[PDB]
Amino acid sequence: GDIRDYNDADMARLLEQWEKDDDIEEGDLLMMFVTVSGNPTEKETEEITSLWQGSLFNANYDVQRFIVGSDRAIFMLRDGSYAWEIKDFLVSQDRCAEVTLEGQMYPGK
Repeated sequence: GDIRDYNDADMARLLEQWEKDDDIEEGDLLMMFVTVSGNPTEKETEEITSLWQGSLFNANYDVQRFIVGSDRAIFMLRDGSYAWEIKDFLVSQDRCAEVTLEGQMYPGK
């Protein structure tokens, strides 16, 4: 055990907002968790996510990214067309990033 506390609690609270916004859009009251470092050293996630920003937001993708807990960087996709494309980019890396979807995953049933 270590850091998972922010994962469970803080991701729940963070995504709950996105849920409620999507609900507000529903008119009544894909996203990815990427384990990159697995190490609390924010510096790693800083460098790497910096690259990811300069890459993804350069080709203009309907996505947003939050860097909390160097274990996992979170990426919310409003468009899932390039989902496996961004994922591919993350796994295409030297150290390779570990990608998992929010809630449920279509692969790995």
